[PDB]
Amino acid sequence: TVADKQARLMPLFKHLTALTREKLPLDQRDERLKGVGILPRGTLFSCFHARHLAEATELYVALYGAKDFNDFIHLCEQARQIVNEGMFVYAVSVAVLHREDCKGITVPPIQEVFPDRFVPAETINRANKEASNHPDQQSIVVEAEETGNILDPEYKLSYFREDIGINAHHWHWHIVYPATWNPTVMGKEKDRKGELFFYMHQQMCARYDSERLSNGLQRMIPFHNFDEPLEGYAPHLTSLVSGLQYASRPEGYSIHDLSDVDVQDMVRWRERILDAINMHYIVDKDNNKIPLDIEHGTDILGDIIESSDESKN
Amino acid sequence: TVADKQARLMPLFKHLTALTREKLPLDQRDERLKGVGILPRGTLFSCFHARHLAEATELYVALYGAKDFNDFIHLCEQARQIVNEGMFVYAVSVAVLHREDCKGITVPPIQEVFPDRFVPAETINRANKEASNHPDQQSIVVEAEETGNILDPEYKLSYFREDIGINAHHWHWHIVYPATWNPTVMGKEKDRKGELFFYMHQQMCARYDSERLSNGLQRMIPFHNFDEPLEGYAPHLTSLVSGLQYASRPEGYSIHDLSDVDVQDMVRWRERILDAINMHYIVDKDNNKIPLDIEHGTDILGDIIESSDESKN
Repeated sequence: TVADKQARLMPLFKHLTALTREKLPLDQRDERLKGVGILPRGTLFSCFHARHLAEATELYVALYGAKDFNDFIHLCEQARQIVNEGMFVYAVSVAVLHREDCKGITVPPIQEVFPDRFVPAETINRANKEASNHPDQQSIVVEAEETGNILDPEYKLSYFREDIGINAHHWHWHIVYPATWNPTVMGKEKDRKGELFFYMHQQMCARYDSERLSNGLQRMIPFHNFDEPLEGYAPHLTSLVSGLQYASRPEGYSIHDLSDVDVQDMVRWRERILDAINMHYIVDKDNNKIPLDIEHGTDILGDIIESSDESKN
Repeated sequence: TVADKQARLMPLFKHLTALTREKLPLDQRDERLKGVGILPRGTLFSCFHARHLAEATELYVALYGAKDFNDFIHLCEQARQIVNEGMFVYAVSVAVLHREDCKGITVPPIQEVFPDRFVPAETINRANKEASNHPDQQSIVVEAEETGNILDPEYKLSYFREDIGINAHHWHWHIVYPATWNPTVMGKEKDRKGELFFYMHQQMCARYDSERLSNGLQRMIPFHNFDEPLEGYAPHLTSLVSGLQYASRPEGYSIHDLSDVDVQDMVRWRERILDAINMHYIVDKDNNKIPLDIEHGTDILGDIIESSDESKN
C-alpha cells in the first residue's frame, strides 16, 4: 500500500551520515551507478556549483530511470552507500517529487533529517552531551534561545533569517525546480521555471525588506559592485556529518578568484546579460537571436541568469 | 658559389653599428625609402610594436622584390647604412630565409652577431677592457659565470632562461613566421602559422614548467590580472652599439598606460576574444561571421591573438 511505500522511503532518509562505508565489493556491477560517486562522502555538497549539480543530475536520472518503485528503492539503497550524502538527499528528493511510482509520498523532514542545519552548535552539542552524560530513557529538552550580548542590529532580523520554516521552504523550492532539470530526459517540462525562479527570489527579498522596515532599518542595498567588501556573518552551525562546521565570514575583504571561476568572468557575464536586455534579444548557441518577448522574456532571462540547463547559451 | 655568397653576406652584417653614418648628402636620394625614415639607428627595435613591424615589413618587401641576388646585395648594402640596425637584421634574415636565391645561405649566428645580448655586461666590458689593456695579438678568454649572492630562487632557473640556444631559437622562429607576413605580397603563405604560434609558445611554457618542478618550484601562474604588480628582473645586458642597456625592472608597481596604448584597451581585446570563443564565431571586417571550426579554429585564433596581419579583424 501507499503506507508501506511511505515506510520504505523514510528509511532511505535515515542515518544518512552513517550510511557511508560503501560495503560494495565492486561498482562495476552497478553500471547504472558508474556515473556517480565522484564527490566524496564527508565533503559538503553545493547546490550552486556546476560540477556538483552535474553529479546530482546524473543521480536523479538513474532514480527516474528506475523501472519500478521496488527497483527505485534498490538502487537508492545501494547508491546511498557510495555517493556523498548531501547529493543523495538532493537526488532522492527530486525523484520522490516527480516519479509517478512515488504517487504515495512525503519526504522526511529536512529540519528533522538534518537538525544541525536548523539549530545552533551549542544546542546540538548540548543534546548530544546530555545523551551521553546520563544514560537514561528519559527525554532531553534543550532551549536553543541562548543568552548573549546583542552587538549587531542585524541580529534583530534573525527571527526572519534564522526561521526554520523559511530555510526548509527554500530547500524544497529548489527541489521542485532543479537548475539541472533536463526536460528531454524527463520528458516533462517545468512550466515557467525561469520566471518562477525570478518571482520566488524576488518575493524573498521583498519580504525581507518589509522586515527591515518593520525593524526601522533601511531597505537592503544590492551587491552592485563586486569590489566592495562583504559584511561578516557567523552561522554557528556545526555540520553533524563532520566535526567541521560552516566557516564563518569575518569582516571586509574584496572578492577573490576561485580556481573554478574568476571575477572578470563574473562581471563580463553581468554586462552580457544587461546588454542583451537593452538589445532586446539574446543569442542562442546557434547564433540565432531570440527576442525578449513580453510573454517569454522573463522565463528566458531566468534560465540564463540562474542559470539552468535551459539557458539558451 | 653559394658559399662565396655566404662570405659576402656575413661581413655585410658584421659590426652593424659602424656601417651606419648614412653618408648620402640628400635625404631625397633614397625615394625607395620615402615611405619610411622614421626610426633612427641607435634606437632599440621592437619585435612586438606595430609601427616597428610595419617598417620592418616594408624593408623585407624591398628585399623580396629584388630582381636578383646581386640586386639583393646592393639594396641591402645601401639600405643598412640608413635604417635602424635591429630592423635591418630582422628584415634581411627574413629575406634570406624566404628568397629563392638564398639556399644554403645560413645567417651569421645571432649570438655571434650580437654577443652583448647573450652575455652579461661584465664579460662584455672585461673583454673589451682586456683588448685595450694590453695590445697584443694574443687571444682573450673571459669566463662569464661570475661570483655573487644569489638572493632570488628564480636564479636557479637561469640555466634555462638565460640559455643562449633558447634565446637564439626564439629569435629565429619569429623570423620564419613573421607577424607582418603578408601572403599576398609574397604570394606564398605560411601554413598554420597562427596555430604554430600557439604551439611553439605553449611548448616554451610547458618546458619552463618542467624546469620549475625539477627545481621543486610550483608551476608558473598566468598573468590574468592586469592590476597586479610585476616581479622585478634585472638583465645585466649592455648594448655596446651605444652606451645604453636594457632597463631593469624592480617589482611592485601596477600597470601604466603608454601613449601608444592604454591598459584598458588590452582588457577590452581580451573580453572581445573571449566572447568570440564563447559564441563560437569571430567577426570579420566585412562583419561576416566565421566559425571557429575544429580544423581552422586554432589558426584563426592564433592570428587574431598575436596578432598577425592575417587577423580577420
